[PDB]
Amino acid sequence: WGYGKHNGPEHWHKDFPIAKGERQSPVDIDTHTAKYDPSLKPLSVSYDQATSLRILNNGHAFNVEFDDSQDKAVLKGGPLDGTYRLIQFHFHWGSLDGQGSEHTVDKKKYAAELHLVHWNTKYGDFGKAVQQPDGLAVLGIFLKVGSAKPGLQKVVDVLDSIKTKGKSADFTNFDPRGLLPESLDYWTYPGSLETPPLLECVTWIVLKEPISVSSEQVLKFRKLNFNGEGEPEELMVDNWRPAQPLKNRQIKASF
Ligand SMILES: [Zn+2]
Repeated sequence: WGYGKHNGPEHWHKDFPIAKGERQSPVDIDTHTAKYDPSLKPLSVSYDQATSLRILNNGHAFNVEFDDSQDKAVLKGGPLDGTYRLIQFHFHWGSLDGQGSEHTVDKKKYAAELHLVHWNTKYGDFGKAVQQPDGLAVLGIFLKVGSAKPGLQKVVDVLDSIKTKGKSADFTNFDPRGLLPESLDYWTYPGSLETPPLLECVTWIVLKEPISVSSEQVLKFRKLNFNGEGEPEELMVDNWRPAQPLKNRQIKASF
């Protein structure tokens, strides 16, 4: 599976039949249809004690990994029940500034999209969590092109070392707090993993407020390779999945 003509999202259902399931992600967030839900509590992000370990190129994106052996970086509150630990964060971006985001707002597409992956500690590990309806919590953040993002530069400066599939680099002391918008206003709905195996185990939390990154920041992303070292170069671009059918589900707003 990949993001090309022959192995793109339109092909994933052949190996992962859930691809045409009832709670697939991403989706288009229709802001006039979204329901303001007064019973929605504020989001609770505790990342001051976060421990990053490494960054890797898995062939479809780059993952910044965190030590999830203790409740060091967690998300709670909002529409969530219990504590969710931060495991990794990654992005989805386009070939141009005009596309890249997975989720869309009133059909508007952003340059990229930041996903912070968290798992429900009631289930013991990530592996067990992907087997549950409430096993994951993904915090989605939109990126627009404008001014540079100080907090993202450390990520950008190490991409050169993990250019090809399989590469990894020690990456400690990185604070995720540098990637959050000022407002924590969000939209929430029940969905799924955006990549195979596309398990319908996610509680999506998409922030209203996007973060801005400079054109040169985003440019560095576009220089990665899908392919492994010593293979024809396939730039890592357009690694985003098209919006899926809402199918009855309801998107609620904390605002
Ligand atoms: Zn993602």
